[PDB]
Parts: sequence; C-alpha cells; structure tokens
Amino acid sequence: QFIPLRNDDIILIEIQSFTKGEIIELISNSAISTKKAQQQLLQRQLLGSKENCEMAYTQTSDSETFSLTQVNEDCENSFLINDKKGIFLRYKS
Amino acid sequence: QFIPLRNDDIILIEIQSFTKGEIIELISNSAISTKKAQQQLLQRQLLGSKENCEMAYTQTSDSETFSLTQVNEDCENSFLINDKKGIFLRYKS
Amino acid sequence: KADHIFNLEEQGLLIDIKDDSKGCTTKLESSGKITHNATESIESSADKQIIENVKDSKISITEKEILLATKKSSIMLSEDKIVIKIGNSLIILDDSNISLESATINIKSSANINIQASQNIDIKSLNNSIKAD
Amino acid sequence: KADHIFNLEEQGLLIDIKDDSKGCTTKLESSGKITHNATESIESSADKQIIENVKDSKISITEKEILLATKKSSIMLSEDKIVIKIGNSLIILDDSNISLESATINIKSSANINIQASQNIDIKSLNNSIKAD
Amino acid sequence: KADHIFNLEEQGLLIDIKDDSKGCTTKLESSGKITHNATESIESSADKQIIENVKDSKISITEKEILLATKKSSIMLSEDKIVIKIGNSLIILDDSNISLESATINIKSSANINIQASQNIDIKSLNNSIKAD
Repeated sequence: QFIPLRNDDIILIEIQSFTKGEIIELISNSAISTKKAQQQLLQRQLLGSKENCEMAYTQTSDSETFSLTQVNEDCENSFLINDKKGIFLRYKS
Repeated sequence: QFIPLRNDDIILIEIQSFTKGEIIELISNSAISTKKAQQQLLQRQLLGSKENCEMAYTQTSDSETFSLTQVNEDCENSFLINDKKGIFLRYKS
Repeated sequence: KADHIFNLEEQGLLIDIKDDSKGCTTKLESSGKITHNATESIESSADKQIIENVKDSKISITEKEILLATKKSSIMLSEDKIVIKIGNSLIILDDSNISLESATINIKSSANINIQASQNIDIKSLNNSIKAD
Repeated sequence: KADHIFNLEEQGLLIDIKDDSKGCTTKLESSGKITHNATESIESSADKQIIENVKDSKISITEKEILLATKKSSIMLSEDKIVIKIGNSLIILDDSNISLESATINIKSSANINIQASQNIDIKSLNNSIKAD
Repeated sequence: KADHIFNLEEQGLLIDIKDDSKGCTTKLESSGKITHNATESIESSADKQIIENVKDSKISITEKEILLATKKSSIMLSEDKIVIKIGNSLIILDDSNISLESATINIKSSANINIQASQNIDIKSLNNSIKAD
C-alpha cells in the first residue's frame, strides 16, 4: 500500500538523540462508527482529499451492503451488493 | 488480511538470544508515487506476482479516478470510476 | 485489436463493442432513445410472440399469424389465408380464391385488360351495363 | 436530475435509465420475457440483415427485399416487383402490370364497377358468359 | 434455481439470464451480430416511432401510419386508407373504394369470374372489345 500521512493526523514522536527524531504510533482516525454495534457493523475506508469515497461493508439487521461510493457535487456514483437484491450500478444527481 | 512476505523485501531482524531471531519492521515498498504531490495523489496497491494489478485512487487536478486494473500480455481489463464520466468497464488488447 | 466500452454518464449506457473495422453500438439514452447498430445483422428469435406497439399500432408475430395492424386497418398473414382489411373494403387471398370485395370498385388502365379464363365467366349484373367501341 | 439503475435479482436485468420525466427500461427476465421501452423511439439499423423468427415465420430485411413469410404464405417487397402468395392465388404487382391469378375469382360490390380503359379491352372466355339488366 | 452471467470476452457481451428451464440470451458480438433470444416474447413499446433501416429500406411505425418501404416500393397502412405502390401500378384501398390502377392489367383464372353487383355496372372502353363462347 501507499497511504501517506495526511494533515490532521496525530502522532507520537520520539527524540532518540540530538537532531534525531522518529515516528512510531498513530493516534487518530477519520472513518469510524457512531452506533452501538447492534445496529450497524461498519468496516470501511475513506480515500483521498475531501474523503469523497467509501469501501464499506455495512451489516445491519436487515442487509449486508457492500459499497464503492463517491459523493461529489452534482454526481453520485456507486457499486452496491446486497443479499436480498443483488449487484447494483447507480448514477445519481 | 493475508499478505505474505514476498522476496525483495528488506526487513529488520532481532536476535533475542542464541538460536532465537524475530522480525519486527518493514523497510521497503513496491507501489509509491514519483511526483510532487501537486499533480497526483496516489493511494494504491499492487497485487500478486509480476504486480499486474492496481487498486488506485488517482486524484489529479482534473479527475478522481478509481481503478481496478490488470496489465497482462495481450489483455487489459479494468474498472474505472470518474467524476465527470462515470462507471466504466473496459477490455483492451 | 479490439476495444470495449461500457459507460454510465448522465446520458446513459453508451456501449460500443468494436473490432479493428467492425462494431456494434447500443445506446439507452436519457433523452428517450434506443439506438442499436451493427455491421452485419440483428437476429432476434423467440418462441411465442414478438409484439411492437406504438399506441395501438401492432406488428405481431405468432407461430402462424403475422398481424400488421392499426385502428381501422389490418393485414393478416394467416396460414393459407391472407386477409387485408379496411372497413369496408376486403381482399381475401385464399388457396383457390381472390375475393375482391367493397361497396364500390374503380378500375383504370392505359393499355389493356387482357382477361383470360380456362372455363366460363359469369358476369352477373343489374339495371345497366354499357360498352364503347 | 437523472437516475440510473442496473440490477441482477433472481428475476434478471431490470435496467431503467430515467431523466426527470423521460425514461427507457429494458428487462431480460428469467420467466422468458424481453421488455424494451422508450419515450420517443427504438431505431435499429444494420448493414445486411434483420431476421425475426418465431418457429418458421420470418420478417426479413435485405438491401432490396422485405420478406413477410410463414409456411404457405409470403409477401415479397422486392425491388420494382411485389409478389403476394398463397398457393395457389397470386397477385403480382410489376412496373406496368397487375396480374391477379388464381384458380377461381369472386368479385362483389354494392354500387358500381366503374371500369375504364385508355385502349381496347380483350375479354376472352369459354363455354358460357351471361349478363342481366 | 436461477443462473445469471454477464461477460466481456474479446467477442463481446454474452449475457444469458436463465431459470431452470427458461432463459433469455443477448449477444453483442465483435464480429458484427446482435442475437436476442427468449422463451415467450420480445415486447417493445415506444411513444412516437420505431424505425428499422438497412440501407434505404424502412419499416416505420407512427401513431397512425405503418410504412413498409424501399426504393421504388411502399405500403402505407395509413388510417382508413391503404396505398400499395410500384411505379406505376397502384391499388388504393379506401373506405368504400378499391381502385386498381396501372398501365396494363392481366387477369387469369381457371374456373370462374363470378362477378355480382348490387347496382349497375358501367364497363367503358375504346376501339375493341371481344368475347368467346
């Protein structure tokens, strides 16, 4: 992979000697859940600047929806896979 | 995930005692950018032997192109998602 | 040397499947059109019907019949019987029959009406019948 | 303001490409149907043929011919020649010919048979020929 | 018990949507063919037109007309009027009219020409008119 350190990431830094510092750990995220893990079970990624993507596997009590979405202005692409419905392609505006 | 340690990976090795050695860190990559982070913003993966794939989110100043490509001999599959154009499927040879 | 595209713009599916010189394009636009194209043929079989309606104007195909219909008109390509209809002006093409029926018949020519008949004619009539020479 | 769907349920492809008021829907169901729809047209060109069979009942198109055929029936829209067939009852529409051929002909009317001819008629016959007035 | 495929080989889309016994297959090949198939029907409505061209040979459908045309030939299934054309040999099927017009008319039979007329006939002519018995 190549996922570089964007801004607004918060990070531990050692200073191993004079004029030597390093980077170890990651204390942040940008894509999490906000629900009680009985209603949604998110496993996802945001991508790029503005974070106008998803690669989510949202598992509620009624469906298991894979997704490859984008949220632009005036354009909403996707790629959806349900259990009841099936393979989708969608354009929206 | 299951991404095993392929060859031409360069790795730190402790020797914790006599006849005990371990593996800690990773000093290598195989998929990076070569541009000044004002022209492309790559977030990608190579896959498999010969590295004939991509799962890239290339964000230039004109587009945001998702991709699931393959580069074989005599076959070029893809799956492309733009912002201006939309969902693509392509075969090329 | 092929090329294969499959789009979804605002306009719609813009499929075109091309070899080096040949090709087949299919649009399903958002402006309300369907454009099929090919470089040899469009062959489309079925097993019971093919029905193509534009607001009460059929072209339907069955195992036996071929309708070519609108309101007030129809052509039946029925098996061993052709019926051509305007109300009221029929031409029925049976196995050994050409019935040519209406309320009024006009027949013009410029050169001849070269009638033959391998047996007798029976020209029935009523009140008047004329000629000229 | 468009919307674009592309499904695969158990039933099949349920494509519909819609603008705010317009639309084009195409089903390829699993119950054996194909439903095309549009709000203006379905235009479908080719370069050699279009053949639509339902168990020996064609409608075929070539550069020159248009067949409208089943068993025991055919209409040829051949170039400068129309042939309409039931065996045996022909009507051949040539350039300067209307041959109206069968084994038996019936002709009814209700008002007139207003025959004219810019030159001579030759009504040949055999054993009998009658009239009434 | 269904099965659903959607391909892109070098040849092209090889869609087939199958139930246990039924099915609908659609190819858009790279060799220049379009093959639709079904096990009941292909129903395809519209709202203005359906036009199927192969190099100046239409079959067009409107709200009222059905053209069946090439160069030098046309059948109009117009509303209350059928016009059948070769230049120059017309048959116009109006509401109460069968005009059967050309430059020359041949009429054969084998058994009879059983003409009736519920009012008077007017056989006009010129220079000659013959018979036989």
